[PDB]
Amino acid sequence: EPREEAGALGPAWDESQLRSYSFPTRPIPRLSQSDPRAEELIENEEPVVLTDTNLVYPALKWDLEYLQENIGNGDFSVYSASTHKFLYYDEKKMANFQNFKPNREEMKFHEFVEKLQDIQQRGGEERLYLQQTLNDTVGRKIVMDFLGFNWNWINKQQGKRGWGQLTSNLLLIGMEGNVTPAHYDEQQNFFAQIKGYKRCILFPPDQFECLYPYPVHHPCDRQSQVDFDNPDYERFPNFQNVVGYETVVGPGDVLYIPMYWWHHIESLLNGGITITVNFWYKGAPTPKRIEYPLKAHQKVAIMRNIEKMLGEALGNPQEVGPLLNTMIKGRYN
Ligand SMILES: O=C(O)CNC(=O)c1c(O)n(C2CCCCC2)c(=O)n(C2CCCCC2)c1=O
Ligand SMILES: [Zn+2]
Repeated sequence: EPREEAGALGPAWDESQLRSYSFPTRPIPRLSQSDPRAEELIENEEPVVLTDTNLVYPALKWDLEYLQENIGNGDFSVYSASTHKFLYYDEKKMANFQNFKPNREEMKFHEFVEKLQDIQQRGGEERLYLQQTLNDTVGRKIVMDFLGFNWNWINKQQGKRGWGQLTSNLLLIGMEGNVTPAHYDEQQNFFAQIKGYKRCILFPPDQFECLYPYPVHHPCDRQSQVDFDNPDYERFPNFQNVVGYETVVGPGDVLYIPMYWWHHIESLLNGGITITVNFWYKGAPTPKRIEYPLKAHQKVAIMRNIEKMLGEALGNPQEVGPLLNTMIKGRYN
């Protein structure tokens, strides 16, 4: 259901810019910050798109030119990929899995604009994705925009939910067609879209069985093993039962991605560059009186801890698998 831009500017996007996948989805609600329904969705840790937060209102004028002029001289982490399917490799965990081979490159902002402009010409199949946490090295005008964010609203949300401290603000600038594969994060996230359009497909924590994350010690920890473009239903049979929550966010929209919810993010094809700012918050602390049965994301937390501990106990991540199979084979299956 593509939205109609004001001023009769025509459809902002059409379904031809969306990639096709095998699973069905239901839409994420697009609500107003003043709507109590959006307030309970955040309280019940369910996704919602807020359309009128003014959270990054001063940033809605950002583009490659404005940023290059005022972002300043600093190092920005840039990730390269030979195709649309990006993928992340925890550098620290590269040691555990020696066989795997991957990617990232540091550079000043103008260098990124040159590469993005260089690849613009030639129709190069390569794609890039800038992802850098905001720090003090940003120029004057960018700090003014940063201060112009709606801190009143988001800070009130932080207290209302008892969340932890704002861990970081992440600036994401991507090329059209970029795909962030399905993965889950362990912190609460307000996904503030600025430039371009991004299709966000979320899956609840209870669909862990359908998305098959890599081992915790694997560099791709928290990412799905399933190739959405070509699912291996033999290895990943329960992916045929996956059902996602879908939406397309545009400038001014804020998507709440609750902690441990999977998200598959893609910048629309032929939609130009996309710009996003994320607000990361440590989740609310675990209550003192645990209510059973546990939430799905609590069981995911338990599973993560077991794998982590067996890695230390056995003194080798590679032994975690064999010992877990020995434990269940013919005893719990
Ligand atoms: O694209 C968006 O709008 C939202 N993107 C994200 O939340 C990303 C993300 O959470 N992650 C990792 C976070 C830590 C745990 C493993 C996944 C990414 O690597 N990436 C990219 C993945 C490809 C390689 C560079 C980093 C994310 O985008
Ligand atoms: Zn994420």
